[PDB]
Amino acid sequence: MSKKGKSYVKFNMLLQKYILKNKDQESEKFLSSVIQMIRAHAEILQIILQNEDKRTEMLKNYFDNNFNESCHLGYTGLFEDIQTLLCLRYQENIQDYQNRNEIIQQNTILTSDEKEILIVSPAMDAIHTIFTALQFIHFINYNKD
Amino acid sequence: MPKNYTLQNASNLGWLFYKDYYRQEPNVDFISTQGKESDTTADFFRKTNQRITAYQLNSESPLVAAFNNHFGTPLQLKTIYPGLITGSGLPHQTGSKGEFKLGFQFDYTTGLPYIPGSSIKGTLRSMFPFSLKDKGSTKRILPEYRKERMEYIRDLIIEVTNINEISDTEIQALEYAIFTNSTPSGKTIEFSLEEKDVFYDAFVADSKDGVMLSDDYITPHGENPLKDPKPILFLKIRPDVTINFYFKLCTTHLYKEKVCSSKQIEEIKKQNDFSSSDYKMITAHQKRNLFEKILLCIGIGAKTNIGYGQLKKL
Amino acid sequence: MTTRMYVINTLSNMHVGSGEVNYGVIANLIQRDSVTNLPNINSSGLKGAIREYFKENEDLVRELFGSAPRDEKTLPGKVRFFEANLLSMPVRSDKVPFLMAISDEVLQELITKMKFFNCEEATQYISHLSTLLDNIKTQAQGTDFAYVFDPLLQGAIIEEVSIRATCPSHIPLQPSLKKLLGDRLVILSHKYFSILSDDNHLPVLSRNNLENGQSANLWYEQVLPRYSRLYFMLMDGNAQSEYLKKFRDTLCTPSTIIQIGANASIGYGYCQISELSPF
Amino acid sequence: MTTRMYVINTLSNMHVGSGEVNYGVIANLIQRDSVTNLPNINSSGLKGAIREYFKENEDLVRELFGSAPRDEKTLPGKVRFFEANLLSMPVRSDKVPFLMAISDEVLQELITKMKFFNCEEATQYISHLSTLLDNIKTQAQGTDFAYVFDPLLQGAIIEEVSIRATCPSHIPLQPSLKKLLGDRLVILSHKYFSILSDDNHLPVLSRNNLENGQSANLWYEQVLPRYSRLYFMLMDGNAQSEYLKKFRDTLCTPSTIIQIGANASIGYGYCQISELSPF
Amino acid sequence: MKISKKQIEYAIEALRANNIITNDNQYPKVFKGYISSFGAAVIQSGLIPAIIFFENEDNDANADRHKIIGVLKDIINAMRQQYTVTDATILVSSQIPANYSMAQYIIEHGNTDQLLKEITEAAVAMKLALRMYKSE
Amino acid sequence: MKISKKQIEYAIEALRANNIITNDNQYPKVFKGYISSFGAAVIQSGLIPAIIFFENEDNDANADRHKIIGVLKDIINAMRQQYTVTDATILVSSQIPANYSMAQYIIEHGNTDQLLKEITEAAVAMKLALRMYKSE
Repeated sequence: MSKKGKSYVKFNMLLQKYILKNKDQESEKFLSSVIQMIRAHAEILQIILQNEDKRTEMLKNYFDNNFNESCHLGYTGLFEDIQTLLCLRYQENIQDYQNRNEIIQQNTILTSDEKEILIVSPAMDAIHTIFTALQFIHFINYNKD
Repeated sequence: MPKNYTLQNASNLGWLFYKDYYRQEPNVDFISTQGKESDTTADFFRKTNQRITAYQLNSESPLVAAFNNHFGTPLQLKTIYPGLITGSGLPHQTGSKGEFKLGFQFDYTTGLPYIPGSSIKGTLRSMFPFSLKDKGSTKRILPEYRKERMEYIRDLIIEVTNINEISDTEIQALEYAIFTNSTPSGKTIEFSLEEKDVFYDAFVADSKDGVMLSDDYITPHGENPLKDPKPILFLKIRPDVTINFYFKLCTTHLYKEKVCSSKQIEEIKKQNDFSSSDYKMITAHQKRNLFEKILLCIGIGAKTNIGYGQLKKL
Repeated sequence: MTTRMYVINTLSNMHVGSGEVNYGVIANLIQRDSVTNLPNINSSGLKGAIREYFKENEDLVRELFGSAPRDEKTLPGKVRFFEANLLSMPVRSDKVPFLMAISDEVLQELITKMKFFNCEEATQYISHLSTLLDNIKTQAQGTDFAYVFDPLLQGAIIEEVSIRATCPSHIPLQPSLKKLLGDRLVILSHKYFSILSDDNHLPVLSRNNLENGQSANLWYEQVLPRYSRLYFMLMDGNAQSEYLKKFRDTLCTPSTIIQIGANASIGYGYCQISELSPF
Repeated sequence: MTTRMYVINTLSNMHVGSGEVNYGVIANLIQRDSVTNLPNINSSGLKGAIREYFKENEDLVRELFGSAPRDEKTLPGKVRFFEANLLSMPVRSDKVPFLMAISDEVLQELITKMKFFNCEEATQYISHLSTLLDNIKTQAQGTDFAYVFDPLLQGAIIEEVSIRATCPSHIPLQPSLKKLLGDRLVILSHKYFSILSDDNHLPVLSRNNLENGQSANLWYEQVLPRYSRLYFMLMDGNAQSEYLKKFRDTLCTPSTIIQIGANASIGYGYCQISELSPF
Repeated sequence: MKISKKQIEYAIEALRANNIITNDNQYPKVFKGYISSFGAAVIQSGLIPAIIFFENEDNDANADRHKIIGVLKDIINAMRQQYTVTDATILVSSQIPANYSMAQYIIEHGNTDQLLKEITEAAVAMKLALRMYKSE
Repeated sequence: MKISKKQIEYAIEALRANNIITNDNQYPKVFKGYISSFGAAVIQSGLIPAIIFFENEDNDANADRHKIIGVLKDIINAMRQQYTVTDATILVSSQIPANYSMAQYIIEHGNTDQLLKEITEAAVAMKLALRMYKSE
């Protein structure tokens, strides 16, 4: 992650919000089903992120339409927070890496394998960052009773 | 055998009307045009109809007694004479002379004439303001429909129960609780097992002295009065026949224009800010009286506009 | 003790929808067995209906049926519910209003199920049902048959002019088998019973949707005829004794009526559940 | 006294979940074999179910199955379990309620597996199955076939694959093969059995979750038809003979019913384990 | 019951051959109700009554109802033309005569389940085939 | 299976092209039920009857149900465009004509195993792509 922008701040706030504190008055009820949804729907999320004009609306609609059950009314805050973090991370990633990717691909000396090692996809990198943050939250929160 | 239906000596009336009606007999022809208009075919169908219309039902019928045991105390109403028709749209027609052209609603197992619970539920709901679905085609008549039906429901509720004043939202909530068992919207109310309104099948209860099925004619005269008429023969439930309506109704609790569960209303009553003015209760007996008034008003079955299916109190 | 056989007696026209799309006359069909193609109840539907009946007793439901969906503590249910298979179906006749119809294959399936599951009172029932089936097979000698055990039901037309009832005087019907299967019992061949229970012969109810008294929709619904009998197996999975006793007492009480299937508001699937009486 | 073959006879519908995310109509797909794509049970689930049945006898489980997952000391399992491959499946018919369906490729696979593993009674079964397969291939002459062996089952139609069965008179089916493969057995071509056992023709059931009468969820489940026959191989290593005898007696006792797969509370996956009978 | 694509093909050629479908792939709008009512009549009253009712030519109906029975006969003939040798031993594979009355054919051949099943499948095929074209 | 991103892109383009989604990323509510019911209908009935039912115009429905068949045809055409043209391959890459109803194409282009697989995959892609938008 890049500590330059508000993505780092939102990441820290998400960790603070959805990580359980020790018994003492209530937390924000982290949901673990979103972890596997992001992994499974990663390519669809990439398609949504690549849509510049309707990115936020498409992300919100996708999360609402996938998590459309009665239980999910309590996880609207989590959905909104992860949507904001994903959008911020994608914007930072494109700003940092777009021209770098174009110039790396246009280079003729570098081999294809080294090109693919050097080239990073902004949308997929942001999705992986969200996935790793949620996995860390779940790892801290869960205990084998 | 010929009368007094019972369970030991009878022929399934639905079976006779639908499957055994058009049985192929020697010397009887109704495939050809000549056969369909012949007097032999007319005699065959006359004998079949006479077999159909020869059965009576006793008040102490084990079938009706079993129905009473299973579905509770019935609501007994008596048929008046235009007759009574159910299941008129069922296909029963070949083109022959002396045959029943319209369909009839028979129970498969017992064979008795009956009115399905769906028919009763729809007939009762049709007199409630929110029976019509808000759709593109119905939006023209939608305001007048609800406006007319809400007044009727209001007077009927004030008549049957002690509630002096009822609001439009209260009527909507009561209707959606009785028929949909939900809120006006899509929300579900946590109801107990007994807090459900069930509309069972109305059965013919007792034909005192006489058969329960008779034959009737509707003879349309076309748009040309110079052409011949068209005699249509159908089967009807005879007048002076007792119809047993079975319901499973509960008590509806309305607090601040919303439908509440029994335990919900108990908790509401226990609270300090309980306004008795905002609490309304319609019991199962009052619901039965409301349904009885609706049935005595409009009736049930087919061709209700031209009189068929009107009921009187037994 | 562990396994008991319960008989379902329906009091109205019962519809457990299969939910599949039919592009023929009947828009809504009923559930059928995956193997025998006979009408049945899925064990999930039976368990859901019985859990709905007992929902008030939270402790009993939690111990017997399990935890409610999306509860924080997911604990498995102890009692195991098996699917209900068609035992007897009423068939229209000319000598009586309806007859209780069962096929030889249904009897053989019941005998095999009792052998495999080892019901509480299964020994005498298996013995007598095997004797009855052997007598029926001896009398039939490979042909189609419709055997009644009442001499007054000779020559009865079982829903079809082809099917006529003959009374074999040699074959006895034990009173307990009559109680289990039903009064006015007719034993049909597999072909006859399959014809009488297929989609072209099962009862259909016509429904229409009216908007301001004008018909908007129209469809036909397949139903299982009233007074039909279905049997299902209940397995006692080490459940607590007192809750089990309450469950069987409430279930087998004559005043108890349970709704199974669709169209509850219009009085469709109301049934009485009975235990296998000792022979 | 090693690597004997056991046959699984299902008393109800079996669902052993594959755990793969299907985004189509059937969210819950059953477990299928890696190479032949036929429905199967992994040896992990088989071992888990048999351990769950025997969990009361702690010493027998410890000796034969291994050690508890949270035991301080670990003990390897001495008995080797193998995956249960499908042997016979029920298919709908008109003359009979159902037929037992097996393919020539299924028979070839069974013969090859028995030859490789050398089951306890393998020699006679291999010889007779090879004779039957050779006769079937001689009669078929490379064409699609559906062969029944009871002369009364000639012209029986498979409903899903609308093909009527023919009776090859000169091909004999031995009584031990009848006991193994099942009664009313039809042997089809590979394509017919593949079509019968595919996802579109296996029984799919619709289920929902209701919250106060209104549907909260809806999903489609596919199941293995009741009375399906599966076979697995059981190898005993350096296991004690007394515990092995207790295990084999309890497992093959007619009163023993094992639950394999999901949906135990709604009577799914209940089966009986039978040993390979001497020819 | 699953309707095969060959049955729908047979229905299309039978509806063209009698004259339900015009050369511009259109049909009178009342044949939809005709076929639906025939299916309902078969399921409710029985095979013979429905066949007799819709076979009648001296009707007061707007269009030619008997052409649906003709389409039925053509579809059944096409279905029987592809019956396999082992099917012909169990099922009747004889072709229905063109000028023969369908009701009297059924009566003379009984009321066997084969004829009723064929009629139901062909009626469903006719409905599906009409659903593919425009109602005038 | 696993979600195919290219098929999701094809589904997005076809939903936009067949006038399902308005200028704002919004669609009539009943199309969700249409897409969901299409796959179940295909499995429970035949592919041909389901395509006939959904392709049927002049029906009594809350919206234009044939638009989903149009979307399916567009997605199948895009898939066949992207198909690799190599020998010893099974897939036929010829596009479905725009003057052709899908029912007619499947009727005269049988052995439709490839068509069945393509239709199921396109239905799944349609279902997953419709979740990016909002229902009015």
